[PDB]
Amino acid sequence: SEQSICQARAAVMVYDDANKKWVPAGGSTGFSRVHIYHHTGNNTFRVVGRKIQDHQVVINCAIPKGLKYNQATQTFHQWRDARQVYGLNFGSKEDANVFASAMMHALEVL
Ligand SMILES: CC[C@@H]1C=C[C@H]2CCN(C(=O)[C@@H]3CC[C@H]4C=C[C@]5(CCCN5C(=O)[C@H](Cc5ccccc5Cl)NC(C)=O)C(=O)N43)[C@@H]2C(=O)N1CC(=O)OC
Repeated sequence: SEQSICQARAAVMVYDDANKKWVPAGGSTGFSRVHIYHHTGNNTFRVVGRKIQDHQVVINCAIPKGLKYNQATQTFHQWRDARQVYGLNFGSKEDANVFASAMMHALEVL
């Protein structure tokens, strides 16, 4: 049972450490609709994004308590897990604000 707490437009990127380059998540350049989903049973939150064109899930990652969410610019935000670096290149500042708000809220209530 998952409730969407936000939707934002972004091109989801992951960092290729070996080549020191951002690459499109899922291998597919383009914009996705990126949700934060809240599972109320255990108060968990995940980032789940699907490409606008073909619906591919290109990101599905946990939001752990204590995450450092970096707002590098008004339209490019990023964070890390133990394996990967993620970046969201938002379609607008408004989308970056919506998503950052929801993320920051999740991080306050975890
Ligand atoms: C895809 C378009 C994109 C858009 C905008 C700009 C904004 C700046 N920018 C970057 O990639 C910035 C520039 C410096 C470089 C250096 C390192 C990187 C990459 C790896 C992670 N990182 C960290 O700075 C992390 C952050 C972090 C801090 C705290 C907590 C979590 C995290 Cl993740 N610092 C650690 C220590 O992990 C990084 O983001 N970098 C983006 C960018 O140029 N482009 C264009 C492009 O790539 O065209 C070729």
